[PDB]
Amino acid sequence: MIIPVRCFTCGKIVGNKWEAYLGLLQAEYTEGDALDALGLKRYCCRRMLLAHVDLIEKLLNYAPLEK
Amino acid sequence: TFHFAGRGEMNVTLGIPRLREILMVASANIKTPMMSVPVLNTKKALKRV
Amino acid sequence: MDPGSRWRNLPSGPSLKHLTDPSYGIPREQQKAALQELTRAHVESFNYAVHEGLGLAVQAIPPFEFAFKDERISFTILDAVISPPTVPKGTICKEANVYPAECRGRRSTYRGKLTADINWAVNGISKGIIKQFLGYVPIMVKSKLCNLRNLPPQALIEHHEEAEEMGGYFIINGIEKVIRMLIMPRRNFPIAMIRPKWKTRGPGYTQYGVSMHCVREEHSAVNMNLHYLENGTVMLNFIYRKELFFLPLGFALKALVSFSDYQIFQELIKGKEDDSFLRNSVSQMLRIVMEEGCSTQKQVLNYLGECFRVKLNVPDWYPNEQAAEFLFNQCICIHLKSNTEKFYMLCLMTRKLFALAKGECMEDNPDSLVNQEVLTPGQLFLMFLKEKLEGWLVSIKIAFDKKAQKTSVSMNTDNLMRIFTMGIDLTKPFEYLFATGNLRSKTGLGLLQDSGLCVVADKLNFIRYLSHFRCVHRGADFAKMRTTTVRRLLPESWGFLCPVHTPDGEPCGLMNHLTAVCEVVTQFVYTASIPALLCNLGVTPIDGAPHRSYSECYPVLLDGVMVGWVDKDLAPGIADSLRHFKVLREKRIPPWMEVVLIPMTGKPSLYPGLFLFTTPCRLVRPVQNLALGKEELIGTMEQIFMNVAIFEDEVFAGVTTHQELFPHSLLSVIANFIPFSDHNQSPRNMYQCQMGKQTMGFPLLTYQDRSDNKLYRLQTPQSPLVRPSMYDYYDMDNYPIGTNAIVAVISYTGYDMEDAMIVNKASWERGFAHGSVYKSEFIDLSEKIKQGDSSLVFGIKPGDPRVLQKLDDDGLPFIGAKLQYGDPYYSYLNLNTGESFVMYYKSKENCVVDNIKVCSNDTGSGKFKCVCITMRVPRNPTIGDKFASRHGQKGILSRLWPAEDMPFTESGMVPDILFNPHGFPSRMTIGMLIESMAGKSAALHGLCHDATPFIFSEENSALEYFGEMLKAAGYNFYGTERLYSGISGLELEADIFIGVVYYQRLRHMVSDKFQVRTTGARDRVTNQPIGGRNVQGGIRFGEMERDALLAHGTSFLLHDRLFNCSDRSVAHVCVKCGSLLSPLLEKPPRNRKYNCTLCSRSDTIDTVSVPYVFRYFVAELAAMNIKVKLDVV
RNA sequence: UAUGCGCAUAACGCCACAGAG
DNA sequence: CTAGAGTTGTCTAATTCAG
DNA sequence: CTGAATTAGACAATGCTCTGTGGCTCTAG
Ligand SMILES: [Zn+2]
Ligand SMILES: [Zn+2]
Repeated sequence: MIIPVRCFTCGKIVGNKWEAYLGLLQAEYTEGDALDALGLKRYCCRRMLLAHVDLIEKLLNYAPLEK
Repeated sequence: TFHFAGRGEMNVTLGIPRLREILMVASANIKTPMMSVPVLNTKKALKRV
Repeated sequence: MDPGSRWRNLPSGPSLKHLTDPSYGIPREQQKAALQELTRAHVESFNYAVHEGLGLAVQAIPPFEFAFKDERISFTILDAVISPPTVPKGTICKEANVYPAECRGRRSTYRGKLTADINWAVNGISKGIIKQFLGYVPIMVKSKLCNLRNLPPQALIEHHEEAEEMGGYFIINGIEKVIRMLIMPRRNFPIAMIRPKWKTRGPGYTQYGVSMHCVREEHSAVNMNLHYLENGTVMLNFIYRKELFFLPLGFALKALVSFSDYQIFQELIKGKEDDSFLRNSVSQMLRIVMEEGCSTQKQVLNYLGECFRVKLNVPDWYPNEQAAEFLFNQCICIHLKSNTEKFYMLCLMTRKLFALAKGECMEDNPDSLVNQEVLTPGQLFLMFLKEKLEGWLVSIKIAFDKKAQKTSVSMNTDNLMRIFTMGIDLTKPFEYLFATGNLRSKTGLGLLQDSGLCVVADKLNFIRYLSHFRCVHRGADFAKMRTTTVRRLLPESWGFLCPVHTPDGEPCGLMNHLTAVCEVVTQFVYTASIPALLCNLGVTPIDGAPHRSYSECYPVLLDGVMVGWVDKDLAPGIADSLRHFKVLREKRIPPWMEVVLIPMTGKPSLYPGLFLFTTPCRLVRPVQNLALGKEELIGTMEQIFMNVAIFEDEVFAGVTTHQELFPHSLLSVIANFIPFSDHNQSPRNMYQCQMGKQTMGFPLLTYQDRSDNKLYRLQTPQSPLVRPSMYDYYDMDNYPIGTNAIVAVISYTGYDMEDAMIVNKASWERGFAHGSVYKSEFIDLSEKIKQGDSSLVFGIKPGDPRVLQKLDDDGLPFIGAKLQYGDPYYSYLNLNTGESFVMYYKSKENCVVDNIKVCSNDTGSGKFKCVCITMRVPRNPTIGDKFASRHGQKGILSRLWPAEDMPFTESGMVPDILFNPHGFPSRMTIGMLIESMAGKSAALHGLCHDATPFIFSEENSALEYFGEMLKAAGYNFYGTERLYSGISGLELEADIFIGVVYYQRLRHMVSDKFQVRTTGARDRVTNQPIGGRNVQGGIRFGEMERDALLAHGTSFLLHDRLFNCSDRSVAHVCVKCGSLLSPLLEKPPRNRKYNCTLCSRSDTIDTVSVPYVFRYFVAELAAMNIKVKLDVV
């Protein structure tokens, strides 16, 4: 839904790296290079951001007040 | 399980249907009746069998 | 490949770029057409049935005529329309249309409005037309009658529906209910079969007979059987209103046509000219009718109308000739509409019967998919609607009958047609079928099944929700029958039904699912040009001479119409020409035509003939015609005479005619979501299709708009790193159902043997697989709280100490609020009295209120008495919850193991799930090892790997590929790492296989399964505990437990379990006469003594200790005058 | 019989679907 | 305005045949 | 002029425990 605060396996803070990851991928990096530029060295950290499906932007199209 | 086992051999009823024939039904007419007699080692018996 | 092909946009590999795309979350301008074709059978069948099939069905209802005092009155239905769902009249709204979100949240039915233009006539002249309202029929969502039709995904977001929303369902009382596709026989095709139970049907009936399932434009269905009799005579079974009638064949064949007897003779011996037994048999059948004084067609019609008028119930002023025409229209080959075509099709069915009974053709297997097709929802809807329209006319006649018996003042009908209001209203009998599934018919609708026709289409996740629209059910009568032959996977369902996707247990092999490429023919076309096209080819007409012997010819059938005969040297040319025309779309041949040419082997093979099918409801699938280079839809019977190829290498010149689109097209939509499924054992793929549908996933996007009973939500789901390409074709990252887990396969803790599994405690304490379940309880003060006076409204009496700071001023909890046990749940006050009541929360689970929606009636005039509270229960993973991988490896969590005690790798990494390696040898899920190597490579390199089956051969192995990936990442080729011990500190001597496996959390939690009963409620008949954990009841100590505890020799332990802890009652017997029924207590003057009523002596009464069910037993035997005499010593 | 405080409220079957082992 | 496509496998009732 | 074996029909059985939801239980005359 929303980016997890910590990695599940080790407790590395990964929640502050989602917008940086999207800005690196829009700047035409490879996903492996974009995960290197964030310092995600263990693949436990690296699947937390690689495989994240961000359902909150789809879930906020139904935003109620529309005002 | 339906073992065909060739033509020259025989097959009988296996498993729970045969176990039900023995126990629950005690039937006068089972599906695979059979007899089994050894023959003698006499040469006259082997020329007669 | 091929332009305009529906499978040309299937991706070459899974991408992962849509998750991070800048246009993510912005709704598209158009719905993804991959998802809209999964429910296309449902929608298109309903679209036909409501627009065009309804006009054909009301043209098929005969003009209903009956008797007044003096003059015949004729009723006919000129037109019937179904209107889209709108608000009732007299309703003040800005929008007249009603949308499914209201009917889904208010728990109403999404109803259209059926109205008909009934015409009436007295004395043969039409006096006036009446537009008249009949009832409300349900509407399938996203039909041509739904109000969500033709809307873009932004407009579906505006109306609280899903973007990418397909609908094949009805909302019946707030519940999405789908009509699953039943297996019917192949329509309009003579199925020659052998059934020994037909021998017990007449005096000399054989086991041979030809069935026939005739449907007329998808609004009628009539089963009929020819039977073979040992003297070569054929009886004709036909069913009229669920009861069987047996007619000799000569009566039917002599009534249908005005032919001579010799001409009927030449049509029955037409293939087998020289078989003199058949010649004597059909001359005997023609002689049977001659012996009973029926020498013309008119005399046969007179005799048959005389014999069938009581069961048939025409008006008493029809002739007997017309009363027989009625049964030949309602009962005999109804797909034909001409009587000579009925004659020729019935002669073909008889010739196939003669070839079957003479051992010359073979039995059409009814269990093979060759001889089967599907029952679509529009067909069932339209058949039931035609039956209810006919019943409505009969109800109008009963209304005139009641007004002729009761109000017979002889008022003429001069627009006295408010008696239509006195007719039956078909809202409730129509909704009963869609609400229960039970079919209450007088015809039976040609089905062999009475129930289970509508099933709740629940939305546990999206993988389960797709499976209701792809399911093809064999029948409900077959689950009760203990035979293993309808449950076989037969090879004729290659590419049409999936081999793996079927349940386990009782519906295994019966509840089948379509493959991803398979599709149901739902289009309807005019086939008036096709027989003249065939006669432009070498097909001689059925009247003309075939210019060769009929024993060297093929019978031609076009949709159950026998067209003619083909010279067998021309018939492969005609079959190839028709396939050419079909795949090139040249001479208005439909692309869904089955051109079957069953060849003349000269051996007891299938009955030969050139069979041509264009009707709907058949299964059809795309292959590629290699001769033309274009994509062809081939059918189920057509497939068994084709040599398709799977791979490019398998194509041989002169052998293979066709080729599949892609080699994994034999599998379902759901079975194509299993990674590396050709490396797993096949029961482990059948288990994954089941438990992929039981997964706590991400069901939907509209949580506040959805009011359904339970709804399981995974909190942070992840896209799989290793998934097939069908996962991205169907955009399954809209609704992901799992999380990637660092799974290490190690025997470390003692708690993971025998299917159990270990989860890291610190991963669980971070967000791993956390969830929720949203329970929605719909509270109605009219329905439940029926005390009287009809004036209950939610509210509090102000100053009530039962609701202070715990319910709001409307007697209804706060939306942030928590609910423990015994908290006030809602309060309602009586307005005509003043007394306020409060209702308490009786569930044992602490929930948080999510939203409270308040509902009106359909008009906006309802009062504040319907409400729908939705509550969130947390449900994070505990000890005892069930997880699964994507390979059939289920497992209960045994232990939440600390992170300091978890084996850390040399990279500084613990696992978060430990897997025991003994789940591999007996189960042989090698694809889980490949998935872990592939997911580790996908994480390391930042990739997403393709796990589609059949893409790795033995030359280019999967383990070689993913080992080269891991070697390129600087890891081990074989997937193992140097783990250390978190308990010992020492490096473990073995070299432990670790990876990334995508786990699924199943909805089976121990919080819904534990129960404990100390004392409680008892059954009011037997005084034993009651059953259920929601009623807080007892568990059984049944018969086999009694047996196994007798085998221990523990007799006081049975006496405990089965007498002291169920029902230890104390009865009073008379010791003299031995009777429980005889003692009786004295009416008081104290004393309290008993008297035996029999012997009138108070001395002989003493207590024994019996079960209470023994007292119930002796009372129920006394009800049959059976005396139970006790020996009490 | 259960809950709540001797008192107040609630006191079930039959089908059909779905599921677990 | 009150109302009613199984499968064995034993037991019994019908069903034909000379004395 | 009646006991005789035979054959068709009737009938009784077909694993165990457990969890849910939903409709109907007297609508038709
Ligand atoms: Zn990490
Ligand atoms: Zn007595």
